[PDB]
Amino acid sequence: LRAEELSIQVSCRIMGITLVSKKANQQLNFTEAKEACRLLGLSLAGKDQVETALKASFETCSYGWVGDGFVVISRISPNPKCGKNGVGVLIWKVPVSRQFAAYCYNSSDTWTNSCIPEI
Ligand SMILES: *[C@@H]1O[C@H](CO)[C@@H](O)[C@H](O)[C@H]1NC(C)=O
Ligand SMILES: *[C@@H]1O[C@H](CO)[C@@H](O)[C@H](O)[C@H]1NC(C)=O
Ligand SMILES: *[C@@H]1O[C@H](CO)[C@@H](O)[C@H](O)[C@H]1NC(C)=O
Repeated sequence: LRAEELSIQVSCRIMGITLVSKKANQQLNFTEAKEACRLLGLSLAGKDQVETALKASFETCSYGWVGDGFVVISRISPNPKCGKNGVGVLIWKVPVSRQFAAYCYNSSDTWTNSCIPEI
């Protein structure tokens, strides 16, 4: 996996969280998801860290790997095409060979929204 084949799909990180995917037609298996975050200087987020981001209204319509070894989606408002209309951080247990996006975590972030200065 090469860094140049990655897409960063959240520029304003919410509680340290971004979503990373691959510019190509295949996405990231579990090993590749960890590598994608590592190449960016980030760790693969845990589900608990995505829940913390959801509390700050982080939302996606992509399943992505977390370090717990399954994929999650972060939902604020129900949509039938995103986590089967659920809200929450929803878990889908898939083979580690299955390709999805990756949730990466940036521990250096100290603001709730990295685009919004806070005291
Ligand atoms: C984070 O900040 C950006 C920049 O204003 C904004 O567009 C985005 O909606 C914010 N996200 C959240 C979850 O507050
Ligand atoms: C994940 O993909 C890589 C190719 O980048 C491959 O070497 C590895 O075996 C794959 N892992 C699984 C569990 O299939
Ligand atoms: C994490 O976010 C900070 C800003 O809070 C940024 O300066 C830094 O580059 C990010 N992490 C990495 C590995 O770049």
